[PDB]
Amino acid sequence: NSFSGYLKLTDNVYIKNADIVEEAKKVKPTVVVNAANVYLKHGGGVAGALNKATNNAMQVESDDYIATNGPLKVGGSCVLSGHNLAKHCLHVVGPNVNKGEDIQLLKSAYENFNQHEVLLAPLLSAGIFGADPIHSLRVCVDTVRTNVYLAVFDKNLYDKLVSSFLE
Ligand SMILES: CC(C)[C@H](Nc1ncnc(N)c1Cl)c1ccc2c(c1)S(=O)(=O)CCC2
Repeated sequence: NSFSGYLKLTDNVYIKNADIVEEAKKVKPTVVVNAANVYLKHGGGVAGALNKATNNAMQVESDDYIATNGPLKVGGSCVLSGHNLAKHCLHVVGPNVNKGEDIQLLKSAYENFNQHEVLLAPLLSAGIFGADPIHSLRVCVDTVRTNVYLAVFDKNLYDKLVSSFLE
């Protein structure tokens, strides 16, 4: 958990302009969070980047989990191996508002982070999931009580999030 160069926003929420994959390699965190979908198909974006960094081992393990347990619910999670990136990967499904899922489930999604003391995570439901990223940060700050290190891979978005939170 050797996180470096983060800006502390609250007593338990930190943020950095960084690729979550690059952070996982440098930090070797106990838990890395994946911004998953309910069938754990890691086809692009954050999930695709994390899966590619495990040389597809995450996707094979995920298919085996789904075969035995069925899909997740929106707002839910599962703990699987972290492979070479972390001890564990916490796969969390935030709502995809571009597909009509309820934005209120973003609170349920962040609540899954409270079962782990320290996490490296992405900004849930941002990007192509369509949630307002400033709203996602506010729900993270209001809901997560354990120590969360957010990696946002876009300097422009990083700067807007820090400005909107320090207002
Ligand atoms: C807002 C983006 C800059 C951010 N991207 C990243 N943030 C950190 N490490 C990365 N490798 C990337 Cl790709 C982001 C955060 C959340 C989500 C996505 C994108 S998505 O479009 O893959 C859909 C699922 C939710």
